[PDB]
Amino acid sequence: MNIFEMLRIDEGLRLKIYKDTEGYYTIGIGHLLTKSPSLNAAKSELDKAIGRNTNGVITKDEAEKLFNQDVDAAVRGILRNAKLKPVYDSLDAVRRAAAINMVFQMGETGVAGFTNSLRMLQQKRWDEAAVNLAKSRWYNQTPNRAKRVITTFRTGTWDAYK
Ligand SMILES: [Cl-]
Ligand SMILES: [Cl-]
Ligand SMILES: [Kr]
Ligand SMILES: [Kr]
Repeated sequence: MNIFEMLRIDEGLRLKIYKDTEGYYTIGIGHLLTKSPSLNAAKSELDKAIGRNTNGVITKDEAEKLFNQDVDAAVRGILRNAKLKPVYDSLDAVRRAAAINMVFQMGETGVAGFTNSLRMLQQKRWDEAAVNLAKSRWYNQTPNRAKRVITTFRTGTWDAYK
């Protein structure tokens, strides 16, 4: 397993615009198009992202390309965030994948707000962090996914994903 497979499991793959868990226009492997309620808006951003007139539909290859860019950007965002970087650099490879997952889902900003959880992770107090991480909107809104990522920081293995 790795970050790509992990996220492909959590996000799914849809080739037509769809609404995510928050009701936002998305396509592909969890590629958020816009927070606006306008479908036209969404179509416009899609076309812009892909470079053609898509008419709200994309190919598998195009979804994968957006996915690669999105992972890449998620990593670079962590490395660029003064609050995130130190934590991320202190983690083992498995746990780093979990941190990327969170960033991809809620943004760097969003993650950067888990102050207490971050320090616990940095200190390697796994169970404690796991408990603190679940005390969140994130966890109450998408509990199964949250549980998978949480177990991953807890154990440092991919068990949640097998
Ligand atoms: Cl884009
Ligand atoms: Cl979920
Ligand atoms: Kr992180
Ligand atoms: Kr976190």
